[PDB]
Amino acid sequence: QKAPPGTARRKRK
Amino acid sequence: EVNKIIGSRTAGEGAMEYLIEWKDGHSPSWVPSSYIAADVVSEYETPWWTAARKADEQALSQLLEDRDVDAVDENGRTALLFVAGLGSDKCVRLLAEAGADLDHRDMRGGLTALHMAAGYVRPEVVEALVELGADIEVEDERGLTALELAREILKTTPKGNPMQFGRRIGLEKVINVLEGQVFEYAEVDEIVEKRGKGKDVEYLVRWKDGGDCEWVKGVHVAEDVAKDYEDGLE
Repeated sequence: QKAPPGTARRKRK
Repeated sequence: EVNKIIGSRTAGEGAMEYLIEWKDGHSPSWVPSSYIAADVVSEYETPWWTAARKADEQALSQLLEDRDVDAVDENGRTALLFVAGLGSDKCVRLLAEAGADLDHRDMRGGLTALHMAAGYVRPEVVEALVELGADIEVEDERGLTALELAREILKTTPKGNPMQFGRRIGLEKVINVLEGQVFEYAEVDEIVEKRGKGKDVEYLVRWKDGGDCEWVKGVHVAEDVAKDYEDGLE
């Protein structure tokens, strides 16, 4: 479950 | 006097009215449930609750020409809550089509259809529930969103055989469908600070689009921008 290139996980707002 | 029922309609609050047709002959008129015979009401609703509790789509298709879909049962469950817990994405899509209240709440436990699809482990259903625009945030009596629920149960699924397996898959598919709703993967402008050590490294993150910086676990970041950081370090 790897994070896309140049991004990071956050909550939706 | 009274011939047959031909329609329902939510009046007041969880109170019902039925559209009656007449043998004395006159134009069909609305009338409170509290005001009409037991069986005659029962005879209009039973074909309905049977259909649902067995997710009969065809039937449901017909029993809708003029019917209030969000009729409740004893525990405040609408038709939808049933077809959901049974795992009928096809039904659910149909009653959605009928304007059912996706965000409806029962009165034994306080649940929504997504708490059913969750608890009963129906992924393809949830898939659809969210597709059609349900609100994942809705808590219940236990304070649980639907997701926190899938999290909790999977805590306690067995690990025995391929029977106990399709269960674990199920909860994951749901728990991930749901996550892919709470959580976005937004792009990073810059990574300002480093905390934690080794693998449990937590990075402080600056967003391209705006707003605060925030500690993302080193897992929940990209291997390409985490490197770009510890290189600037050297």
